[PDB]
Amino acid sequence: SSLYKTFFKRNAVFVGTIFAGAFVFQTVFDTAITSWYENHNKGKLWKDVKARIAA
Amino acid sequence: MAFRKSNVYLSLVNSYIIDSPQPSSINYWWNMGSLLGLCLVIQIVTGIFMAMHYSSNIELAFSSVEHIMRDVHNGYILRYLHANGASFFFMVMFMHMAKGLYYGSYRSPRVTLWNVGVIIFTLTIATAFLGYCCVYGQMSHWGATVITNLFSAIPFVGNDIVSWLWGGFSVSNPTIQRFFALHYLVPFIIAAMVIMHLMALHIHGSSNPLGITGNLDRIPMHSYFIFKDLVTVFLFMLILALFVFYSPNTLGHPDNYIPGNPLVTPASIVPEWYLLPFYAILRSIPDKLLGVITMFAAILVLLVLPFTDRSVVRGNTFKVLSKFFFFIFVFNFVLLGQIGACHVEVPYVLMGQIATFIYFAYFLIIVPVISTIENVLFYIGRVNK
Amino acid sequence: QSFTSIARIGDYILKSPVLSKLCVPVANQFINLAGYKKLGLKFDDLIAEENPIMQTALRRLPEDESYARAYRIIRAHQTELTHHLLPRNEWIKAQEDVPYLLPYILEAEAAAKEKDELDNIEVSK
Amino acid sequence: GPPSGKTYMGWWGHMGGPKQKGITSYAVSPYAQKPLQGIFHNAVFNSFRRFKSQFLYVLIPAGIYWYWWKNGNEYNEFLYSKAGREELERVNV
Amino acid sequence: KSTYRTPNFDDVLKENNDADKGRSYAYFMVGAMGLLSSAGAKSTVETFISSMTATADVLAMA
Amino acid sequence: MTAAEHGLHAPAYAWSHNGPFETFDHASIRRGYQVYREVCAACHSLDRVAWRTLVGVSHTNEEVRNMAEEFEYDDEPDEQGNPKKRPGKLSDYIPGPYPNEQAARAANQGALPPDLSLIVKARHGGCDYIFSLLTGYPDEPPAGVALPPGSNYNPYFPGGSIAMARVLFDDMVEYEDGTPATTSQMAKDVTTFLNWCAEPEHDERKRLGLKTVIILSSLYLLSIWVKKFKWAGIKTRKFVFNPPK
Ligand code: HEC
Ligand code: HEC
Ligand code: HEC
Ligand SMILES: COc1c(O)c(C)c(C/C=C(\C)CC/C=C(\C)CC/C=C(/C)CC/C=C(\C)CC/C=C(\C)CCC=C(C)C)c(O)c1OC
Ligand SMILES: C/C=C(C)/C=C/C=C/[C@H](OC)[C@@H](C)[C@@H](OC)[C@@H](C)CCc1oc2c(O)c(OC)cc(OC)c2c(=O)c1C
Repeated sequence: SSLYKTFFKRNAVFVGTIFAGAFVFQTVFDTAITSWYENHNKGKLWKDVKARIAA
Repeated sequence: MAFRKSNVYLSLVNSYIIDSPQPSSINYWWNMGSLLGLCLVIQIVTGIFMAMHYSSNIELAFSSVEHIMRDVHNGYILRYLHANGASFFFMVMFMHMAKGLYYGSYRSPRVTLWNVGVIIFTLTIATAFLGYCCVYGQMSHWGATVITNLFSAIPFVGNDIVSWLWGGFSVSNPTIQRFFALHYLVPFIIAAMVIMHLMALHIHGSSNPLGITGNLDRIPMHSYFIFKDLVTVFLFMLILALFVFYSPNTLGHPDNYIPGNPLVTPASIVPEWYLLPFYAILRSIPDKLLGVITMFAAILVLLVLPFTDRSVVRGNTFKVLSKFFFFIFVFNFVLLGQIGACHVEVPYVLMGQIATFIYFAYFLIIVPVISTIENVLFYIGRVNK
Repeated sequence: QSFTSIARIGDYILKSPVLSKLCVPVANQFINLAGYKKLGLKFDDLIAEENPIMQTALRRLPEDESYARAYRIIRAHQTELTHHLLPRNEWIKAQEDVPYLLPYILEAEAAAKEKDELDNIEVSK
Repeated sequence: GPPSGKTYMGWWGHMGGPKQKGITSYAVSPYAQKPLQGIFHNAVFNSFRRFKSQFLYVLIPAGIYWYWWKNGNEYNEFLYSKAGREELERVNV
Repeated sequence: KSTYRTPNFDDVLKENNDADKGRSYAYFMVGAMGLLSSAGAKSTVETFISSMTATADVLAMA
Repeated sequence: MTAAEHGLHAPAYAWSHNGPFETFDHASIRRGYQVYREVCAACHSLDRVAWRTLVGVSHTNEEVRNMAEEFEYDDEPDEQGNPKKRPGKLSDYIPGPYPNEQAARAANQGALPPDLSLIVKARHGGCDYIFSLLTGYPDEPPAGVALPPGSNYNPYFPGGSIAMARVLFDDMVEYEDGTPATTSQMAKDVTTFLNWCAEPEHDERKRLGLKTVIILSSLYLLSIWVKKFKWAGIKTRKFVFNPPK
């Protein structure tokens, strides 16, 4: 896979880059999961129930 | 020489985890030990963080645990990890022990290794019981009552030992507070015993599936087994995660979600699953004293195996009769557990009594008889005179 | 269980035509099911060696047999770790599955038993 | 340091095995090997072998115990139904 | 047999047309394992650390 | 043991919260609270549930504040030391109908209505059991059953003789959202509400599980690959023996 040799060129990924990528992942991954989860449960959430309420 | 070898602290790490010569052929069954160390760590870490929010007073114990469940951030995760982790700790310990049984790991020169392991097992059973009582649900109260009463079977001083363990007339505040203090202490004694266990392991090294010497072909712990251990560590965490997040109460008892009541013992009382085979053994003897003696003997009989295994070869890999009876033993043990979960009723009582016999007969009769026969069979099948 | 004892019982069976015809076939079938021959081992390679008798015995084994045992043991570990068996043509044949270490073991047990007897001899006047 | 007791395992260079001679080993760098994907077509039918020899040692004792369990259970069910209250009084006490 | 006659490894060896093929795959795997672990460790540490912050029942607005 | 003594096995209803990816249905929780307030609360406490936990779950911050204020709680003594009451706040716990155990038994023929905070987790069967119990009172007990005075028959309760009479009847509650208040509908709602009381972390717990399981699965698959790579030299290693002259 030449896609690897463009970014890291035959060398292993260094801890600094690993740590940095981890912070990014944490945020991205969380939003992706929360989104899917809330969508999959559309109609049941409190957000949805509050929309059909007015007091 | 390399610093990892010259430094006083690092050399310990090097000799036990990096350069330690391992037999090239050990299989995944040899990954259970690291899984046990990991379990010990999970129990200690989660217990200390929960201790920070726990009250041992009998009037507050149950609510303090509900407080951990409801008000402590991520509290339910800590409690569910601790509870489910205790169960996983037993599943892995049984596998670690069963592995020993099958491969003749209890044999010379690893007898000391095996004996220390039996002590750890007893300590682990005691530690989990102490923790279970800390919740102070219905099962906690009656479990504490029944188990402290085991000592009343001791002639003359038995009732005195019990009142001393209780700190009073019955399982009360003094009892739960001392059980929490003791629950916190024992895990550290287990840790010291694990070190003694690893010390005995280090002088002779691990055994292997062939049952023969590993001296002709060793490979370093570092890299090979460190990464091979990693594979089972993740699989272990994945499964533990499925229970903690998706089915946190499946391995417990609903009665422990009811505060303990000194005047009522639920008809639904059942011991924790990992204690069922032992409970069944005790229940099978219609005598108080003998019931408790036989149950304790079911644990101590593990110490007899190095002497009753008469074979001239270590392990069951190349032994047809021994493999068969080993599995009779395993499934008989599962039966004992299924009997423990049943009512003291007709078919069950007799089945439990027979399974109990089979349990003891395995160590005292089957193994010595069968291993002797296999010895002779191996001989006459090749000697032509 | 000592090899002297296994030999006593085994030889008694091997001599009596009653037992000899009844047991050996059972024993032969047991040995094939064991499977050690498919890994390239001889039964004697399987004997637990961590005791003084076996160390005395292995010490007394002639060089050529010693290097041979070493190769068989190493080859067995490598095959075991690959979760395979050796190609059938490499299996140990029954003619080869000889008790090569047995005589050295028996000799050492006898020497050991005599020492134990002599160290404890009583005397009568 | 203090004298150490003799064991059955040494360390690199003095493991305690017998003297080796005549055995020659060969190996190839994992780097030079075909990246993990070849464990199929060649390593698939070969697999499942270390359980075709063992399943009987596991299955038979399992079968015996499962049957024994099923039987006692079904008998208990009968004893506590209407049809079996007669037999119950007999086998009970 | 002659020790100079190296046994057959053809079944294991890759037809080297792409020299750094196994290396790129190994390093990607090793790198990804290192990434997901670090994120996992971070999350585990935060879970435990946050259990010590003010509990839901003590944030009373007097 | 006899079927009567064991109790009838509760069947498996299709709860919307069953399933690894499913959250509670919050409208049902909202309704369940009403059923609890208008029917159950007369005999059942709910001691472990604090008003504040309702906010953002089934009610608004404003709605909960109004509900809490309808109850008086003991306050700190005045400047002179005499006791004084106070309306409820969000930090308070939902009050129970009885002041002590003895007063609760007196109002129920000597029986004690358990607290319902954990009832869903404190019984085998969970939601299926609670629901079935509430909708399982037959108009008349099966022939031959000698039911003690003051007791009621319910096949799902162990022993069949339960001290709580049927309390759910069609349209005894007027749902604020217009839903037809049938008995099975009300049972379905309180039960959902009681599951939340016992497992308030439910929705969030499953969301975290999803992330945890995905990461761990990947790490597992990945470690297998890394292990095989690190072991390739050993696994394919080959030996040759040339016996020494
Ligand atoms: C007082 C008139 C009651 C009302 C109103 C409701 N309940 Fe009740 N409940 C009551 C008593 C006296 C008892 C004791 C039963 C016994 O025999 O000991 C109960 C018990 C329950 C239980 C527990 C049953 C068990 O498995 O032990 C549950 C699950 C229960 N009650 C639920 C419940 C609900 C949800 C109600 C409103 C819909 C309700 N109860 C009303 C007395 C009374
Ligand atoms: C204080 C440190 C501490 C240590 C060290 C500790 N625990 Fe606990 N443990 C607790 C507390 C606090 C509780 C009560 C909270 C709970 O119920 O989980 C508890 C409860 C338990 C319970 C009851 C689980 C349940 O159902 O709620 C078990 C079983 C248990 N521990 C097992 C163990 C084992 C096994 C070990 C050691 C290998 C261990 N504990 C080490 C503090 C500790
Ligand atoms: C009653 C038996 C027994 C118990 C319980 C026991 N061990 Fe062991 N352990 C053994 C034996 C015997 C071996 C040697 C196995 C071999 O090499 O064949 C062993 C080996 C090990 C190993 C090496 C790897 C392996 O799995 O073989 C480790 C690490 C280890 N044990 C850790 C532990 C820890 C940690 C605990 C408990 C908290 C524990 N053991 C409890 C019997 C026991
Ligand atoms: C020869 O064969 C071997 C072999 O020898 C070895 C070593 C291993 C590898 C396995 C191990 C070394 C397992 C070892 C495990 C232990 C020694 C467990 C020790 C346990 C502990 C619980 C340590 C104590 C820890 C604490 C007190 C820390 C907890 C407290 C904290 C973080 C404080 C928190 C507070 C605040 C305010 C932040 C093998 O796998 C193996 O076979 C392949
Ligand atoms: C201060 C420290 C003390 C006093 C330590 C004591 C340790 C004792 C033993 O460990 C070494 C003991 C736990 C161990 O016996 C070998 C177990 C197998 C005991 C098994 C056991 O469990 C039960 C249980 O869990 C219950 O729960 C609801 C209820 C029970 O009856 C209904 C039992 C029971 O009848 C038995 C035998």
